Amino acid sequence: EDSLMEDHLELREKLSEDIDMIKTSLKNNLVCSTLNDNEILTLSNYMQFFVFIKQGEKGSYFFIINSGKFDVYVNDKKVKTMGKGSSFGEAALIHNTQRSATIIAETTLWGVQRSTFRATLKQLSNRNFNENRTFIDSVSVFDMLTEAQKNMITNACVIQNFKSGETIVKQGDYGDVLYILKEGKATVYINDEEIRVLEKGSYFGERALLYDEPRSATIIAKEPTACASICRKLLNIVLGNLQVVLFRNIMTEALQQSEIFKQFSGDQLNDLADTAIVRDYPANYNILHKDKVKSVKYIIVLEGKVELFLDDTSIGILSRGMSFGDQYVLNQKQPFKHTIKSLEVCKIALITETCLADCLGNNNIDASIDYNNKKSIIKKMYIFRYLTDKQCNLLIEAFRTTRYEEGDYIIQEGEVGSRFYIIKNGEVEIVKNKKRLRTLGKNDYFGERALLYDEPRTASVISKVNNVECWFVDKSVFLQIIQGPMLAHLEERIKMQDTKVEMDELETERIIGRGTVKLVHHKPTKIRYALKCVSKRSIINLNQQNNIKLEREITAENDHPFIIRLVRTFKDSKYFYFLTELVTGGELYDAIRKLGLLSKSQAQFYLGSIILAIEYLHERNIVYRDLKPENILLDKQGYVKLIDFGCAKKVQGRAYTLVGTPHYMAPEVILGKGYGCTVDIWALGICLYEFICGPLPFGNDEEDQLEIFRDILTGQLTFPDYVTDTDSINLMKRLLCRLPQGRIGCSINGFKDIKDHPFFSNFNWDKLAGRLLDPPLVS
Ligand SMILES: O=C(c1nccs1)N1CC[C@@H](Nc2nccc(-n3cc(C4CC4)nc3-c3ccccc3)n2)C1
Repeated sequence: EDSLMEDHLELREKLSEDIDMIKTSLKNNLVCSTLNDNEILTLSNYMQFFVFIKQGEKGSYFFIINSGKFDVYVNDKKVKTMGKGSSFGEAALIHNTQRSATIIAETTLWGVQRSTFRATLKQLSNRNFNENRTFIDSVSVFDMLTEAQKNMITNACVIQNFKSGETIVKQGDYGDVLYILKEGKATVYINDEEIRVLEKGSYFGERALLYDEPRSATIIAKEPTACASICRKLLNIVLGNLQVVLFRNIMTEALQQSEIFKQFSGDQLNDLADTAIVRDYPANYNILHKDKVKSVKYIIVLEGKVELFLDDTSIGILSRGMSFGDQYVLNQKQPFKHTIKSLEVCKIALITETCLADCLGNNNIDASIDYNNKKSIIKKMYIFRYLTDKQCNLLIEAFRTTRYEEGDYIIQEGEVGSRFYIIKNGEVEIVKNKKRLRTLGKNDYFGERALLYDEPRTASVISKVNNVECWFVDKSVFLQIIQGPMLAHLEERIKMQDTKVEMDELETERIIGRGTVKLVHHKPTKIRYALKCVSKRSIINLNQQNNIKLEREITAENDHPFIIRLVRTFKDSKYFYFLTELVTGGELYDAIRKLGLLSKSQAQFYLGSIILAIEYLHERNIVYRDLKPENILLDKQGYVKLIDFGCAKKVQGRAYTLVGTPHYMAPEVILGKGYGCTVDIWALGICLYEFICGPLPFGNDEEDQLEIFRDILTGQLTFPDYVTDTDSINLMKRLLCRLPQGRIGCSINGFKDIKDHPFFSNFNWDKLAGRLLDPPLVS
């Protein structure tokens, strides 16, 4: 294919003229029409020369015609002549393409292969991101940004290049842009006077991100100069407001270092930060003084420095992010004994009694600590995690205390249990058929199966020591709080995932998909499963050895109600096997077939379901990459399951490989300058459009993969005349924002912006995950 093409090569030193004409062709090209004159040049210099071209076979080469004329016979008969300036095999730069059609020559080509093309974009992109990220770490204003936030604003960087003698900023102008010099040298002028010279790693415009004031200097490139630039406009979309995020981060970091506020939820600490009174004080100023302090119980320093005293005795100096008042937060009726005096102009966060009660959900701090440390534990457990907040709150207040002494059988192997236990204090031994399995301690849990099943306990639980306290809830209370569908779900899920299964215990009933997916019965238990069989030989032959390892890893650790649950894997001489739950509600496509165009409530249900599944994967740094209705089943209750984890990757910085279904692939995948979890939120938009409008919004009626990609890249997004709902159109437009930086869901707040969109105003996210909503369709 390409082997033939290499014969035609010749080493031709590109003159000034040639680095011009190649620049034109690529600038007027689907994939290259948004690359800097720096990247177009780097690509331009990688172009091989060819003396002398294609047929109908697999091809990797993109050509820019130099010298002669080239006839393009489309169906084995002349279609059109092409001459100096023209290009062809555009598709080759995207993906391994079945060629457009044969192209003989009449009477020089510039050339490059896909592998070399994608690799150059990759190396350029990674190099540029890593440089910008290191530079952002040298800008002190961004110090209190989280790692995640720093990576987000790195994407916001725009490269700018400046000819010698070209103004970067003018004194008096109202710029909202910060510049970091990547290469070259600028002169700083103030009132037309030469002050100093900026160099590589220099930066200015910090104030321009925070205030709306005029430039204090004119800065002019002395030699050719490249800058990284952040605009306040883009920073605001990505972060919301820089100063607010910095002060919130300072406060939440401090609360996470406190031995009192440590043990509280991430939501509660964000409430405290967001609700805290923030005040400026002058220098050498008494802020808090002994008896004369009222409702203030805790302070965090945001700026400057204060000195803590107890009567006359200096205890220490608090600077940024340091805090005081644990004993006052614990004992809010005890008198304030300490003094706090500013050592300089400072900014302090004050947390009051009212702020503590409003955020920690109780007048009584020790009740709040007790509530949360019970909540933390069950919230990490599958069976409690997806209960509504009402159901959760009922379960937590149902917990009572009991005590045990060294050697006491808390549970006895063989007995019918009714109780779930959490360890308040002490250590217990778990013993199954006389063999110690493990020791459990403070905050560990046991016995949960008694909630779902009337069965013999499988192990004893024996108190290891005296003075052992457990919280307990009886199943009668759990069974009152829970409702039919969720209980059926848990009873079905836990039984089938914990059954020990051997290959000899399985028989096949029918083939489901075709390697092959079989419907299998476990003979001893009569439980049904799906079994995916992948050919060992087929995997070795497609160098997919590393990829199947990574599929098992991802499929294994998935534990979400709206994602397929793996039971275990098998292997023999010929196959790898996946044993999963059997999903029996058919395909999502069966549902939209029967239903037609979805109403707002049916669309809310299916998109919202998918959003919760995708949010779960992103939280564990997985990008799904193949989101489409085809890849979603329904269970017997009408709730969804994501099934196909072939395209899924753990995210190690930036991904670059082209994977997925062309109609659903995000522009940033196609353009090859790198992508992350964002691509799944683009696909979310393609899915919603299908749901409401009916057809796909891009390349709906196109056979040619290339014309699909063009429509995704440049096509006008329109709606049919029967789609008028402002909130539906707005959510779809924002999801199909081509630039991932300004796409909805893709900023600091993540999926919160999608969940809180007006499209979902009447939509109960708790009731969805809790299986309390009526689905669009059942069975
Ligand atoms: O609705 C039904 C049925 N109704 C009554 C009896 S069976 N089915 C829908 C598809 C089948 N259920 C199912 N459950 C889980 C996974 C799979 N499944 C299907 C596919 C097709 C090939 C793409 N792939 C899987 C699968 C199975 C195991 C691991 C990974 C994926 N199928 C049966």
